[PDB]
Amino acid sequence: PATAEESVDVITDALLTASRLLVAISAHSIAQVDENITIPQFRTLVILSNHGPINLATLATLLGVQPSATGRMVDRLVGAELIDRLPHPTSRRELLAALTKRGRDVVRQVTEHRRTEIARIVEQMAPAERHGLVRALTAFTEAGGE
Amino acid sequence: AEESVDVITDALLTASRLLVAISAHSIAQVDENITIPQFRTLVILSNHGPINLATLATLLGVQPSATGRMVDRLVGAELIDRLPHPTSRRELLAALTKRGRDVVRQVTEHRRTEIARIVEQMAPAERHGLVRALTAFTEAGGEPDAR
Repeated sequence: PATAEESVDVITDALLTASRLLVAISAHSIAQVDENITIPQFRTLVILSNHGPINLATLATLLGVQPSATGRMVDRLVGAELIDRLPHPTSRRELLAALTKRGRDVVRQVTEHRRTEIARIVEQMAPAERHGLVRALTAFTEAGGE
Repeated sequence: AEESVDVITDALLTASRLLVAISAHSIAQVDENITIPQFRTLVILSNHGPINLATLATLLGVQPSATGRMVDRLVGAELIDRLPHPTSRRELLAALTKRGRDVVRQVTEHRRTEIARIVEQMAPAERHGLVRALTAFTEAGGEPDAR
């Protein structure tokens, strides 16, 4: 019970602090695996894990980046041996990007750190709060973007 | 069986995707070059004041060698000053620079603007029981209020 109602402002403030705790969790996870990797780099890695081999055009669209800056960065990650480039089945031109075994290990290690840290925090919460938290973040995800 | 945990944790990896992307975007929009661990370092510094490397690394949950390296970088980028230890020591303290504080403030204000825009879109009917749950999350996680 009950609450309520809750104003935008108090909901936003609570979500803001929650967002800092999730960044803390991510920072811990990313740094443990790769202390140098950037935001757009890791996002690229996750995209490829989630969608599998895709052309640079498609990658760029999902990244929200210009195709030109995507090529440069893909190349860096190729040099870090996290991404391979593959011929299309079969276009000219393109050209598809996919994770190396290494790229895959990066994404899965970061996830495993995140879930261990989350689990640790969740153990400290009452079962009813845990459930309420899933509800709260799901509702937020539903509302926008959406 | 139980427990699981765990099932909740999994539901949470999925449920938190958006907030995380919004957070990551907000950092990236102020400085293109700052990593997420780097940004967390700055937030810890605004919350904890000047602290030494051992304390920073522990609060970050990152290995000290790597922590030391990312403080060096942030020093190079004028976001962090190294200060003398108040008592004895030997070890130098790390603290925010004015520009450092602006970065933290800017990223925070921009993320808040995106969050509230999305909160305006939740039906008034469903605006119940949200704060309680979120607050329990941050208390359990030890995260200070944003504010």
